[PDB]
Amino acid sequence: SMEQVAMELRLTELTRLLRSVLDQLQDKDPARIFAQPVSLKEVPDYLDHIKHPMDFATMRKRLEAQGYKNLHEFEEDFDLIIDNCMKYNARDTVFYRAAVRLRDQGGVVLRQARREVDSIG
Ligand SMILES: CS(=O)(=O)NC[C@@H]1CC(=O)N(C2CCCC2)C1
Repeated sequence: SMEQVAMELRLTELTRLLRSVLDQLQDKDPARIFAQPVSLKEVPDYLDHIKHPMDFATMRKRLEAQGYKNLHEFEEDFDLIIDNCMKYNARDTVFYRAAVRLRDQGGVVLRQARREVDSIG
């Protein structure tokens, strides 16, 4: 139908916007701590602690499959990256501190993204 196609155009546009957001958020992780899944080979107990792992590469895979229907779904995954890290790692670690910095700097990006998704529709 024409309606289906119009919807898919919207989804494609959202994906375009979220691709820009994702690039901006990942730039706030210059250490690349969150670039890839936590290695279950190197951290074999990880899933005993963290029930829903997340990382930027996994987000990008879902993104390019147009798997984020709205900004809320995308933000949920971003929050998983940060929250998983701040639970597994103690406050005095480079990992926890990188997550705090990513959270703080990312808030600015996400605040304007929400306005853009709302504005453009
Ligand atoms: C690229 S990397 O920095 O080598 N690994 C990233 C993960 C993110 C995370 O929370 N990690 C903890 C460190 C203790 C075991 C799991 C390391």
